[PDB]
Amino acid sequence: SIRAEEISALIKQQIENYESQIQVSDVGTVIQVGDGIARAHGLDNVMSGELVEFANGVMGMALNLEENNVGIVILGPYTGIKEGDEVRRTGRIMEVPVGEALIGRVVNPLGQPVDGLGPVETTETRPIESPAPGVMDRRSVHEPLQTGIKAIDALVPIGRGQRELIIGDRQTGKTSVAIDTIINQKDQNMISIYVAIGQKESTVRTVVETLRKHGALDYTIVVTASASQPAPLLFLAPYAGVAMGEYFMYKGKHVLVVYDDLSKQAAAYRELSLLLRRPPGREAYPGDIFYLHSRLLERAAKLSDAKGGGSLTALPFVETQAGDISAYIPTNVISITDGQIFLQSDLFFSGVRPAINAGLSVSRVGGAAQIKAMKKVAGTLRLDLAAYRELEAFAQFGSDLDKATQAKLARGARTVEVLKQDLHQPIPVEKQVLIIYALTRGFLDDIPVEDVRRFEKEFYLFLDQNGQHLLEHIRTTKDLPNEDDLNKAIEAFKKTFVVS
Amino acid sequence: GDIFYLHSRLLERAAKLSDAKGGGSLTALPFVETQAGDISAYIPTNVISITDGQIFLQSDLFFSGVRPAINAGLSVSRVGGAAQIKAMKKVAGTLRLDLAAYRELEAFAQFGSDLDKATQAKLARGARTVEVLKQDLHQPIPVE
Amino acid sequence: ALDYTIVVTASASQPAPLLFLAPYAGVAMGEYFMYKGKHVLVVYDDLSKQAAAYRELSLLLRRPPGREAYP
Amino acid sequence: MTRGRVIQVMGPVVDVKFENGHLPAIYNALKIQHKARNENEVDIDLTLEVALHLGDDTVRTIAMASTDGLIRGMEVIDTGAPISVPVGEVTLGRVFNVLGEPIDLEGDIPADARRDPIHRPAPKFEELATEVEILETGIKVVDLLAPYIKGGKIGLFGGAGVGKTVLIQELIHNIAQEHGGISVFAGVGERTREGNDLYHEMKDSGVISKTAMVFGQMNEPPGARMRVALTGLTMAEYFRDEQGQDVLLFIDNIFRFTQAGSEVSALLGRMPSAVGYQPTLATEMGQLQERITSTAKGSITSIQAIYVPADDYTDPAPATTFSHLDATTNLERKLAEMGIYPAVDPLASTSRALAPEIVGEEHYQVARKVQQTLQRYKELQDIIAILGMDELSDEDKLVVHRARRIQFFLSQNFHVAEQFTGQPGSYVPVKETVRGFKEILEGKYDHLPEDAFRLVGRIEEVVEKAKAMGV
Amino acid sequence: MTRGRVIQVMGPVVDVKFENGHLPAIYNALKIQHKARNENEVDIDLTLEVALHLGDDTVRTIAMASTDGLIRGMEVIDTGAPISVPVGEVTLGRVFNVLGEPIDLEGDIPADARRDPIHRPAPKFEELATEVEILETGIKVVDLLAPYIKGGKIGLFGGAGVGKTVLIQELIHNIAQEHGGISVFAGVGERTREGNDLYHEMKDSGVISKTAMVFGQMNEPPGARMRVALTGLTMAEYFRDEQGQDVLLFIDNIFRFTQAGSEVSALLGRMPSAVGYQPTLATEMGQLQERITSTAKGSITSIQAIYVPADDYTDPAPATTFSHLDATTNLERKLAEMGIYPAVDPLASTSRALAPEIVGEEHYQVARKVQQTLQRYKELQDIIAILGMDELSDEDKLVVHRARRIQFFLSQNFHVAEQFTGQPGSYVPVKETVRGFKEILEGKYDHLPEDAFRLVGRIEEVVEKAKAM
Amino acid sequence: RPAPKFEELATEVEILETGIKVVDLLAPYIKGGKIGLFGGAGVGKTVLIQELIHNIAQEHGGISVFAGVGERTREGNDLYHEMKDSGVISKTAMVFGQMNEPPGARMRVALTGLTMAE
Amino acid sequence: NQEVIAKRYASALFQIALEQGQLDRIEEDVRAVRQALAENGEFLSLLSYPKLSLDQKKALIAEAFAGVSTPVQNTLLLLLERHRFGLVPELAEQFLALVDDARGIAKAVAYSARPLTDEELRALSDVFAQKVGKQTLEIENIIDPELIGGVRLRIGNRIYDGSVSGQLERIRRQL
Ligand SMILES: Nc1ncnc2c1ncn2[C@@H]1O[C@H](COP(=O)(O)OP(=O)(O)OP(=O)(O)O)[C@@H](O)[C@H]1O
Ligand SMILES: Nc1ncnc2c1ncn2[C@@H]1O[C@H](COP(=O)(O)OP(=O)(O)O)[C@@H](O)[C@H]1O
Ligand SMILES: [Mg+2]
Ligand SMILES: [Mg+2]
Repeated sequence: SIRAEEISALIKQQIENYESQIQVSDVGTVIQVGDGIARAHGLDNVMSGELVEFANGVMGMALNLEENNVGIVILGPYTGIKEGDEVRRTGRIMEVPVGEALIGRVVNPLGQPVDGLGPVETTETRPIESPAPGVMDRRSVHEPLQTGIKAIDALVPIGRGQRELIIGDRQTGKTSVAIDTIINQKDQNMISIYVAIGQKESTVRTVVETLRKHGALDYTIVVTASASQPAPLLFLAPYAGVAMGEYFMYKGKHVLVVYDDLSKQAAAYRELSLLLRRPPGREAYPGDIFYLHSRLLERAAKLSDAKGGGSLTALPFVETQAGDISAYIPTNVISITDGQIFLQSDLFFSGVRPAINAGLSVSRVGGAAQIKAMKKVAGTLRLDLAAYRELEAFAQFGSDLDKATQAKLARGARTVEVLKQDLHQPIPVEKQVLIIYALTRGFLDDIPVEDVRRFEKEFYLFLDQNGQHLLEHIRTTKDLPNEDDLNKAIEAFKKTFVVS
Repeated sequence: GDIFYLHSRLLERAAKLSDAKGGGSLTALPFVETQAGDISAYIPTNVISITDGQIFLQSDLFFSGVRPAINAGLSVSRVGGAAQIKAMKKVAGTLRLDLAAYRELEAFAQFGSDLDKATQAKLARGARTVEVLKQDLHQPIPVE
Repeated sequence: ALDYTIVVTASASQPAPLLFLAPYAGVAMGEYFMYKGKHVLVVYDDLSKQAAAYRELSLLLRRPPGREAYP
Repeated sequence: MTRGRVIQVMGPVVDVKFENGHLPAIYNALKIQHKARNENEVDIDLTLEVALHLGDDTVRTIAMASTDGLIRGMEVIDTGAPISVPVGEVTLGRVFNVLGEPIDLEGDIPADARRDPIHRPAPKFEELATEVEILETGIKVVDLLAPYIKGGKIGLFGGAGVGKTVLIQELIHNIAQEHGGISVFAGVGERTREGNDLYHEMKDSGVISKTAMVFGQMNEPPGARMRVALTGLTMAEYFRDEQGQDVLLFIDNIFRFTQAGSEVSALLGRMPSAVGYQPTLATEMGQLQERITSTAKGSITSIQAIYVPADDYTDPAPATTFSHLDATTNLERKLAEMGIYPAVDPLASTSRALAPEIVGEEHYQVARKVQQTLQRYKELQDIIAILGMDELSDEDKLVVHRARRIQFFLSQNFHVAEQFTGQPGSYVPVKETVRGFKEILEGKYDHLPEDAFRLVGRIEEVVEKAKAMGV
Repeated sequence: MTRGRVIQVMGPVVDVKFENGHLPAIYNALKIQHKARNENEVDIDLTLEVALHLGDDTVRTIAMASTDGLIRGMEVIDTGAPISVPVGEVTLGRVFNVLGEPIDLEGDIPADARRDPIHRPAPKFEELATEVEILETGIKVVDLLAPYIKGGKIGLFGGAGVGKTVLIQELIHNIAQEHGGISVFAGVGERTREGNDLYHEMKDSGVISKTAMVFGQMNEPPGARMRVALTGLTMAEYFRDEQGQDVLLFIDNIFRFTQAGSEVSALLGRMPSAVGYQPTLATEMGQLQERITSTAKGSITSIQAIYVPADDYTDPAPATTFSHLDATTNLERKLAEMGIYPAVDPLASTSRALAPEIVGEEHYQVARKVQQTLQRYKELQDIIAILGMDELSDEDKLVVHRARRIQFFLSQNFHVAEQFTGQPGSYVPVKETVRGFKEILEGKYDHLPEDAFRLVGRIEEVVEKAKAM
Repeated sequence: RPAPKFEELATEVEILETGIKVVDLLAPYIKGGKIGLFGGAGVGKTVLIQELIHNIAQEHGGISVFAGVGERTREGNDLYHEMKDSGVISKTAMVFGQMNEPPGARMRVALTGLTMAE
Repeated sequence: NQEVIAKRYASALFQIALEQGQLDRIEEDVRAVRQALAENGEFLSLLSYPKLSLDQKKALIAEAFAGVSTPVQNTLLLLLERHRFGLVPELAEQFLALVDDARGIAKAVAYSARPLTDEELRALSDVFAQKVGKQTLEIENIIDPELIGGVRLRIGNRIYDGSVSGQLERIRRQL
């Protein structure tokens, strides 16, 4: 039953001046160090959640303000912190430097520049833990978040302000879907933020380079917490991403924040809680592993018009194990978000990329977010895929009745060939509308399966030089053009297209 | 540690005293609620190893129409025979025999070969035993 | 066979340290003949009993237990 | 004139030390109002409630908001009572916080209003009322196989993303307008989005001015997510005690009550129980759950969504709340993945009100015959999985042929799910779903395709949808 | 002064107390050297790694050897740095343990050699490589179907009897031949007789004069086996940073690394997380495998055998390694018994690199067509079994007659197998193997017999083996 | 007391002849060995126990000892009245510490029956 | 666990007594306090009583220990506030154990059958003080007659048995 503050020289300096009054200090000395978690006697004017600075220069967050010691969590490399180092308190509660001058930089969860392009001149700080927008602070999601992926923008559409989980196994294309929906925001007024949690530094470097190639760093901010970084920096990367997005949200700008593998944050918080000897629960995650992600993702709102109208749309990622959507962390994050995009593994092995299982991918709030043309076009798209998948699940061989022989199977094969994309090439929404129109109305029933991709590739170049009236109509009025002219345009391309 | 001792300390108190002590008895009926029908849980295997037999109630037999839901194949009595009257004993013997026979022969009747008459008579007998052993709610029957 | 074999016994009625020290006594009796140049065959009947007795020793000495309380 | 210092601050949990003989009590509210003397301090307006006594004049508390900013040695003002909540018909048409304060931006409740404490003992045995009457909902699984009791507690067990918020919103859409008595929606620990959609639906559908709303949604620290169910409950207890009024009380995710208890219980000095839950898991949800009762003065009919973590119905937080509920509807992930909405397991769902002296003999035997055919098909699942349909002995083929129709006809299109799919939704009376299931079991609809029965209100619409398919 | 004093000894865990303000930092090394002053005491040379700080001026350490003989009160010397391991040219050809001491009987490294610390932060975001370059191994089935990356992590799922060590020796030979790249082997917790077998095979091969080995084998305490991959990796980092060259780094059975850290954490008294793993599973694996990257000056690529406990890929010890893997090369026994060397399974070996942006368009189309023809031929096995070889069709008979040529062409003559079969062996570049599989898939080399395609380097010299027969 | 030592034991395996044909043929009993009965009720476990006691005390002159360690006071009383009825009781010594007793008594009942047999 | 927590307090009081330079006035006072608290045991039950406030207990110590030294009084008033007044005699005994290492004196116990004269006691004290390294050595004799005409000396934890150990080693080496 030993208490940690029972240190011999410390007891000696306590019976230095017991009854004689001693003015209390705002510095403290470390008692214990280990596993990125320290304790310090002293610091009685510290407050809960304050940034404290070690003599090394490493920051720290004071979690537990116990009776004679302060439980400090070391935010950085802790191998230079010894017992006896003095801890100095700053006076701020978990602030990251946030500004307009942070756009295009790659930072750690404490707002320090990691890419090595010099300092970041910001004048304003934002707290990491802050209350979410309340029930009267919000507004219903009505603005489209255009990803440029046809399967997302048609089947599971994202609104500006909703939280949609992107879920799937390892090597199923979650990061590519993120970088595609970040590269597509170049024309829009979206400020993207990519938060990489527990990834390899090599892949984060290639991610940042493919963002720099497509001009995406004019609006995106990369918050990097590596796999080699300690769990206190992994735990704070999404909160730093949200705190950097809220500056632009509460000024009226629209922010997209992407969390690559929140399962890594949950595992690092399991680490940070078990090293604090908090008793674990199901799958050894702590009791507040739900509250870990709910304090994060409920802070992503569509604000009302009384508060400026800004929005934080969040795309968190959860990595399953063998396609298990009924695990503990996937079902914790499903019941926080407004939908899921289930990137299935064997559809990714068979070649369907993006490999969206459209049966299990739902968008709750989306559907009021489609652009009034994608509604008309995709409402007859979704059931073709649904019927096609659950009848190719059994009808592999044997002759079938002519409806279920061709008008289901061949139409579904044309849907699958329509919805495939190559990565880092986002399609604008009007060309998605016209291709899925030419699919669903029946203009791809003549063209064989192997030519749908080249039909789409040449049809886009056809549209860019002839159908500017169609594309400008879908830009301005957001509705489908009059179907006589549009059928005339598609038949005018089918007269030109050379079938192979 | 003493959760078995918790249940056994009260379930041993239910006794039948001898004629020197007055002859008065105390029979007990403890209940244990399983979780998705795992007999192999901790508190069920502590209470099963104290009581003098058990009556397994199953939802598979509750929704197939057999109310009361007794799995009489797995349900054990550890007195049994010394409890019953002579008239119940004489006929409960052959009822247990042909209900066990029907529980064995029903295994080979869900698909396939459409068994011969020599045990189809036993299956019809056993279906009539199952239909006899049903009751309503709060209608107890005397022994006669 | 008792012209060339040695039998080392830690039966179940002995305490857990003798059960723990039986196989190390086996190799310590075999390595003499090994470094003199002979060829030795040492047979450890039920090392799981030895692992369970070391589990008992580590638990009664208040050491932090791992999986199945093996230290 | 007795105040107390702060000794320890441990996340949600604060230690407070008073003078000798002036400890408040358990469950009293403690206030902190600090004024940020210098630039190294933060303004604090924080309320604490007492959970324990520890000896040496110390008090183990649970905070109701975020403790980020508390300094050791900060003074605490005692109140001398639990968290008192403004109550009455002032609460009708307003949205509230955990502390009783209004959040709906329409003004503040005056200080001279009547305030009831959150914590009180349960209603006694002599006061309760046990008359069983059926609440008609218009949902075919609920009306046929697990009827709801007008004045008893009701559960909506589901996993994550399986359909219980849609089911609770359609029960509001089918019940709360025509109810003729006070509603209380206390949302415990669900999406703050769904507190906004639901409030604007109450505004434009004109339900509100009879509904009091209490939101302690999932952004709140767990001290708020515990006591939110109790402040919504004391708002409803005013009506059924003082006014004798029939009360609806919808609680969304009463699981989050026990989860928020589990988050604080490690820091309260308690040992962990099995599965990481607090030791008092059965009595913290017995002191809440025995105050939602229908007494002799008035009746509370309460429908409670209950989350089931990791789709594990054997978890101790859903398993110890089956013993509190009169009617349950156990949603299943498999039925939602087959497209059967509501995803109600027809066999795991039970009720006190499915008995012939209450529900009628025709209703009762049609419900039992439906359960019998679905259980026989559930026994045939393995043979159908491995060997296929071709081995079954011409009565089992008929049982499968009827049970596909039954488990698809239990699915229904909702008014809430009009925004999902465009299909306008249906309300089905009890006698018509009894007649439709009797006509399915008679064999009157064996010639129709089995996909003609999905998402259909009544069986004339089965006939219409099968004609539109082209049979 | 930095002299210490032992307080507690309990298994490997040793508590050492210094004076105030003279504490050692975490991960430092502590030399305990004791000459026994009487017949009671025992001579001790023993190194400790600082792991925690307990307060009361004490320090909890984990041990690198056996703690038998440690007396409460004996002197401990603080090194002032973590475990310093010799690097340079003096490590090539030498077998080392975790402390950087030579296991061999060849000699000792002098004290004036360069020794660099064992624990180092990973190379920063500023210093990495922006692009993804290909690592050209000269094996055809590797360079065509599961290509490697400079700075990659590759998984071997072979086991014994499939020629895992033959691939290891040939990758060392080919990279040190063509790329000028030193290799480093690191056997994290492996059988000692198999370590000696591997050393004698690499001595007979002649590959060793270019590699360096580290064996902290199974007999050593868990504090040794947790730090063995780090002292193979510190030897690789000298040739990455100071020399600037493409270095291999073989970690045999990295599951031994994960469970060595697990039992270290169980000895240290931490609460175990999911599946018995140390709470710090993903961050210990990250502190290993984020130093295996390609920087601007050189690279370290890594080939890592993976245990796959109770053969599920969802156990946390395979799952936190598979999130760092860039490629897998499955070795199958039925391809070694067929006569195809190497025994790389062509359909189960996958790669993240095999994509047209990284590798190229022609390589990608040829590789995917090879996988399609071998998949069709693997489907046709039961049809050949029940219908016989004839009467299938013309098309799938052409598929079998094409795909068996492709399947036997995937075998090479290694430089390693020259002392076994007498054939000189070949390094096949990636452009010539893409051209060779393209010319096979066109049908240009269809008329040649299939035993000319076995054990042949490239496509220009299958004509001579068809000419000799 | 400690177990008997290494040189005090018997060097050969001898067979405890029971007189029961299933036991004598298909599962013989070591004279000095440890046997397992796996039976519930209705299988005549008490009748098998009684004929073991009767045949051993008839043909070998061997006393038996029943040590009932924490099992069902009702079955213990049934077994004692069947000892009295069979008349083989005058051969056995009975020790009962049942489920109703604290676990110290259930710990030491097997050892006090053992020190009565020794 | 109690003895090491007593050792921490005793080492802190030892460091402040060595730093303040008032070592004898601390040592004799802690010896008197240890004797007074070993005399009566009801004082701990008086100070463990909950209805007495902490100021009343502090005034009770300040009245009852009014003559003690100031660092000792500060140490005991810190011990009271930590609920560690049940740990004070062990830390007093370990403080007197640790102060004799500063004085260099060791305490030895000699079991002799006959009471030895003071000259031989001083001779063995000087001899084993030169052997063990002490400046002087304190010898405590006993009147236990079980030894066979000899004396056995205990230097801390290392003993010098030469009275019946001769016959014991003789009957051990004979068999
Ligand atoms: N639409 C696409 N077309 C072609 N290739 C694609 C497409 N989408 C993704 N890929 C490829 O799939 C590979 C893996 O995808 P990605 O790494 O984004 O998935 P991930 O879940 O992030 O993997 P990990 O979690 O292991 O990092 C990438 O190399 C990428 O090139
Ligand atoms: N009656 C229904 N008809 C169609 N879809 C439904 C129905 N009920 C639920 N769903 C779908 O199932 C999901 C259930 O989500 P919801 O019930 O709101 O979350 P939770 O169950 O976690 O509270 C919704 O996304 C909705 O798309
Ligand atoms: Mg990714
Ligand atoms: Mg919900």
